[PDB]
Amino acid sequence: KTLEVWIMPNSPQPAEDFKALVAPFEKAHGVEVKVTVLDWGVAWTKITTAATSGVGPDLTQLGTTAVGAISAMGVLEPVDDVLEALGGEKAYLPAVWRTTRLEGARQATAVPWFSELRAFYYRTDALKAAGVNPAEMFASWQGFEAGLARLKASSFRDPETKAPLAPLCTPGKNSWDVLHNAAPWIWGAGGEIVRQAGGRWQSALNSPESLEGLYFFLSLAQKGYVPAESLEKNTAQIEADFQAGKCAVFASGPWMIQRAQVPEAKGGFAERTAAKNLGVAPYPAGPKGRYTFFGGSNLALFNFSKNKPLAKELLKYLGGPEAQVRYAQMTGMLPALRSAWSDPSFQQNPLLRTFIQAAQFGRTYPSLAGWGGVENLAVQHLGMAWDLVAQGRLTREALKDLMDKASAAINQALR
Ligand SMILES: O=S([O-])[O-]
Ligand SMILES: O=S([O-])[O-]
Ligand SMILES: [Cl-]
Ligand SMILES: [Cl-]
Repeated sequence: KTLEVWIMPNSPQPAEDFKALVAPFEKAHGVEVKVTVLDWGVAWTKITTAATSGVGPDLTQLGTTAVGAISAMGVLEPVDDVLEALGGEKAYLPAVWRTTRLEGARQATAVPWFSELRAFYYRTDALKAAGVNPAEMFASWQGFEAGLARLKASSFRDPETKAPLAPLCTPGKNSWDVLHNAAPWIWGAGGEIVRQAGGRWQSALNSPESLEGLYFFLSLAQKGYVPAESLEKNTAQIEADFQAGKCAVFASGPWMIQRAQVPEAKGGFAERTAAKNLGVAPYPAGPKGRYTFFGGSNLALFNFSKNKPLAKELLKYLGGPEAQVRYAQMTGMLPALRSAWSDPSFQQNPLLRTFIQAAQFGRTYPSLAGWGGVENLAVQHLGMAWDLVAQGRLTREALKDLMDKASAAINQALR
């Protein structure tokens, strides 16, 4: 008669939004869904305890990069049946399909719920003033850097700040998404964070391709295109700087589009020049291709659940077309179910349609049991690289030294 579901704070009123989302399910099945909101401050420790103790909810949200770790503990129920009901492998972007299982596992243990992806917002007024065309600027890395150089040389001033814009704003090391900000550049160069050989995983952060991508990105902040102050800040703070009219180009997710429609008084930026002059482009095509970072969250069923049939019916509901569109809107994310990308909620909005175009270039990390150690050691060393950038002292040699140190530590952790 009750299901217990743990979620993270994905929407502006996390428990109210989720309860509204599931109310039709509760009526149809005659059950009550009891939702607990795990603040991002405590979510991972609460989930880990549940997994280690065998005490916890029926379903939990999992970030896509946590699926391998929790699956490897052997505490998750298989959900092949739910995914086949939703259309199988072909119903999902392959990057999203990768997140349904521990890498190499025969069975699915997570149901895709919603996708985070990143694309560049830009100031359509600033690019027009600079004589930069977005089609050309985001067609290649060379065009990207050439567009920032035009934006740096431009005399354009924001009509409210009365100041020139930073060509590019990005966090450096002081953000939750350090690796995710770097990943499209690693991938575009032809690199990857880890590689498999003999079924054993090792770091590839020190490969020649990975180093080219990392240097291309980090060095933009050494060339005058990113303000030093940006490197102190997290993504949320850089989003505020863009809203305030201080940045011509910056990467974020689809939630900024809804923020642009909402008054400043209610936490949005509708009144600001940036909201009235807003563009989106995908990450620019690199040497070996165009990639869009995918993250977001899935749902999993603990094998100590007393209510596995009803929990699987809720997975099918949350994973399915109607709830996919409703919850994508609530969270400012993209549906995990790829069919939902053609819904008018995305297609009627030009900026959301650009996110849909970016989405087909999606790529994610391998679903490793040891992923958190990989990311943590990657980000420590990328941090030290960002510290050299802030001093104008990041050389190609210094970057290679730091990624060799990271690779040695990663390979030890993976063994
Ligand atoms: O380059 S503009 O025409 O998209
Ligand atoms: O590419 S060098 O100018 O950092
Ligand atoms: Cl992928
Ligand atoms: Cl990778």
